[PDB]
Amino acid sequence: MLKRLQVKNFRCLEDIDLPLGPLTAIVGPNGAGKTTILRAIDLVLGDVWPSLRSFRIPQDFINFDTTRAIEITVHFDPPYTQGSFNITAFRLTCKGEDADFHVDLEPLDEGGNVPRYPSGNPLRVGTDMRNHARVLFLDHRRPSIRGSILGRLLQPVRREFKLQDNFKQVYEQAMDLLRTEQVKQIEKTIAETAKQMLGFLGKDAMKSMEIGFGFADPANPFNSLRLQYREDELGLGIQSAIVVGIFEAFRQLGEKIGTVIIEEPEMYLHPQAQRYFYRLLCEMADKDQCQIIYSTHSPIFADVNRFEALRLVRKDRDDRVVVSYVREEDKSALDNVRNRFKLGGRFDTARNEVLFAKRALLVEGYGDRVAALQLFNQLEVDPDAECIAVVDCGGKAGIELIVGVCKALDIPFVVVHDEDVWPIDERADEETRRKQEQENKAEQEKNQRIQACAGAERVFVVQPSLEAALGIGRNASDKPYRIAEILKTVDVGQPPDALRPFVEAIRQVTRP
Amino acid sequence: MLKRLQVKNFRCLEDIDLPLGPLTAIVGPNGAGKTTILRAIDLVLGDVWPSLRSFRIPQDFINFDTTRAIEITVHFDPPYTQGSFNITAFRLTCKGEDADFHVDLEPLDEGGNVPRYPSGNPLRVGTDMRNHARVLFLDHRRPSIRGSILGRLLQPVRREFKLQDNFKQVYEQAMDLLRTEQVKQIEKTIAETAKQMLGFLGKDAMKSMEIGFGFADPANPFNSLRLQYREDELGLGIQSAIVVGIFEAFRQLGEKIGTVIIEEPEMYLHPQAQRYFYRLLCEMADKDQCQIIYSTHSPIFADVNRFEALRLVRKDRDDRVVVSYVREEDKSALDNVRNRFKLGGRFDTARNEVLFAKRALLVEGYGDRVAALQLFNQLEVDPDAECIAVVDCGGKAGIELIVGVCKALDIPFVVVHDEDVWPIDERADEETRRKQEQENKAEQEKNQRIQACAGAERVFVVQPSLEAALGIGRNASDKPYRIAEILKTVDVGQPPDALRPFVEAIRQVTRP
Ligand SMILES: [Pt+2]
Ligand SMILES: [Pt+2]
Ligand SMILES: [Pt+2]
Ligand SMILES: [Pt+2]
Ligand SMILES: [Sm+3]
Ligand SMILES: [Sm+3]
Repeated sequence: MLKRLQVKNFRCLEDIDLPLGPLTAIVGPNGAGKTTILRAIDLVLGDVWPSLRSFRIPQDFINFDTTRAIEITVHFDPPYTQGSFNITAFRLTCKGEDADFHVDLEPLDEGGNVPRYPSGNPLRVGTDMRNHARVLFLDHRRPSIRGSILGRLLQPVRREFKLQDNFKQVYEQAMDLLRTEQVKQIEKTIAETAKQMLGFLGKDAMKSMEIGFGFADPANPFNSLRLQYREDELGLGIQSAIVVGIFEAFRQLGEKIGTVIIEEPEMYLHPQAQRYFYRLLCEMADKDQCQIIYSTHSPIFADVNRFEALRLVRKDRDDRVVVSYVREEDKSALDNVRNRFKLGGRFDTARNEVLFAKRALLVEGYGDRVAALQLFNQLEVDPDAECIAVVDCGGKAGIELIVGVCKALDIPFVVVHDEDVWPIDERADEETRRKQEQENKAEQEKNQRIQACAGAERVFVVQPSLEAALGIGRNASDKPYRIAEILKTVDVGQPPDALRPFVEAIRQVTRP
Repeated sequence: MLKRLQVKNFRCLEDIDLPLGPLTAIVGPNGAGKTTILRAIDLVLGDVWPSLRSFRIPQDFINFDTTRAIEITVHFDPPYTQGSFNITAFRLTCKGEDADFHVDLEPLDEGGNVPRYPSGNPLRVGTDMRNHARVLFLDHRRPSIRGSILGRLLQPVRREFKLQDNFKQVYEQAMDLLRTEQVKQIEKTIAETAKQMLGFLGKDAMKSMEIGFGFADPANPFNSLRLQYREDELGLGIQSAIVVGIFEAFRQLGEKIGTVIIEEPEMYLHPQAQRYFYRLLCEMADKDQCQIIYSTHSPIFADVNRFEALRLVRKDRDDRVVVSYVREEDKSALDNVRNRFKLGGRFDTARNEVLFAKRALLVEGYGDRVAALQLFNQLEVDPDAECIAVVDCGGKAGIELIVGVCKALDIPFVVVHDEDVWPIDERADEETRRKQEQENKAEQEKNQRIQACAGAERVFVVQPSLEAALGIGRNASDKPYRIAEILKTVDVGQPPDALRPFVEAIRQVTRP
């Protein structure tokens, strides 16, 4: 599998370095580098040998510069053994001094050096070596489909095939029904003309070449097989559905298929089908049957609970592309937080919207979101137009989790939550007093952990709780019409003292 | 045929407006707008219906702006009649206020307005209307080929086809040799999964859909036919040769095929094959059998004698794309100059290099070029590295022609030529004296015409001639070794007075 990508001076990617894992989910705004990361991988490892014909000069250089060298380095594991060399990466360079540019594909060892022979010449990247690490690229290709993707599916079929001779005779029999006299004269005009054009190259005989009409190589028929259907946004959805079916056949066939890159796996799938596809891709990645690298705009394919997969790509104040992800050092602390949330917590795909927003307001629960959005409306802010995600995190442990992801990804955020500490009723019985004390301490610990990960300047605490600030019963705590009519009597100008941290949280997350 | 293209705010094309003719040859440096012109036409008239899915937002807006509206207008002739409307152009707009963008395809009448019905609603662009003007786009697609290009070739074949029933039974017979038990289980997994993904859309039955393997629609087999060969730069050349063969079949079939756009018709063809292809494209355009619009880097496809075809595209001091061409007003004067050159003049493809250069030095003849290039070498300038074309124009009338094209195209240039006026030998006989006088006046007229079109500040005159300045005989006037050894004794520092206009011409064309 691919392990790491380095890109220098390629289109919008001035300098970038990101890890790659069994599932790599790449998110970020349009034009901010997302697709260019994928194209850089395809340049080195796609099915066209990297050469000067692979680049647009100067289109592919930063600023159309060309005094800078394009450099794409792809690292992988396990190493490729060539004789006495173990190669762990390829480095594709395109540079030049005007006006002769050139590209090199160099092999690199564990230590980042190009091995050389005792003769002193460097080791060059050969066919077997590059095909070692080749990737399937599913870009938006989506009444028929075909590609190296289906080809890889049929390669166990193409193997045990044993009726090649019979197929040739039936195939030719069918081609003869097509070869009208006019068809043959059209074919002869094409083939004779092409051969004359080729003759100018001087390479002869060359007269061994057959050029004609047909719809398959009868020797290797499974190389022209496609999926087809009878009968366009409808057509596009059908072709997306057939792709899901192809991947479902892979999973049942169990064969390892290596590295697949997908531009927007969601496209033209119903959300329910996107859920089915994502679950399928995750099973194959986790089972170690392939590696999936993709760009996505869908919160169904960008799961906050799988935070190791996340790469967030965007341009900084200076139009410099920057990639964010959970650092290795930090994975274990966030994983602990993910586990604490899984005890009693429930997962919610809607929370993944945090990954697509300019800014996030993190709240505990459904009632808090309803109240937040009504206050937005009273402050005359539309959170959808401002790309502010208001995220129901599923309680305090859930907030910790989303905070840790936002912190690791450099997503700006504000937290609001209740204090949930209550004075002890000195008249209650021993068990109630003791349990109140213990609950207060537990809540204080949860409040302190949120403060430690978010920072205090990003956290607003409603004392003792939003329910108490609103005067709202326990029954009605989540009824939107009840929350709305209470909040409609409040004055955003001077929100009550109890309610003040809630509306100030919304003012902070709104502040440009 | 397409008549005109207007592009506003699309990628690098801030504002541009160019005529389109039966042959349109688009030249200019890489990234300077050449290919973007072609892509803009394809957006409106390619085989994908223009919609919001056609654009990259913000990638396709100038500066990734999106506060500006993309506008592509394609004009054509003859008009399309829809009921009582005559449409002569389509206008594709993509704009929006964040964050909902949208695209409109509007029909336009003779006067540039969108017709509306008595109801007041505008006329919309329908299928038949847009297909009226659809273009074949041959982009770099180049062991098999296929596209709407071959499809258009076979459409007279697909017509008179009458063995559909027999073909179905032989075709299925061949598919049965492939359908192993494992193949059928793979196919059932694909089809059942795709149908389940489609079922989430709610559209039912939908159970009428057949999804399976195959290599043709047995009902319409000529829609899956391809050209193939046995067996990659060699492969790329073969596929280019097959394209030439397809166009040669078109010319023999005589059917009109409308508008074809080609990205770099030269690519992977031998120069001799490029000459064959260009001649073929010109016959079809002149015979009115199609319209060819292409970008090119080849002087074989960009003929200075066909100056009406030329469009030169480049970025000005400010990175603003500017297109140049011979204006309508000016065509008749340049055509007169082209005719005067055709009496006794000989054509030379090498002269087309003027169209690809940063600057051109225009000289009369072969001996003048040799001398120019040797002086470049003595001035320690490499004209190839500086993109200076030294152009042998074929005599003074030939210089007029190239000057007129360079002037119309805004190519910077310098002219050097001989005066060729000689004192009359008062001892000669009457006929020689009279002929000398008449030749002097003829030469003076030719010298004056060059001065009128080039401007005097761009013209250097060697008095009486370079041969006389060099002291070189008539025999040796064109022998490079003789010219070189004479020039090697000259001092670029203070070239003789007779030679001075020649070396000063070279210093001017070299001056940044
Ligand atoms: Pt980009
Ligand atoms: Pt891109
Ligand atoms: Pt461009
Ligand atoms: Pt481009
Ligand atoms: Sm609460
Ligand atoms: Sm001369």
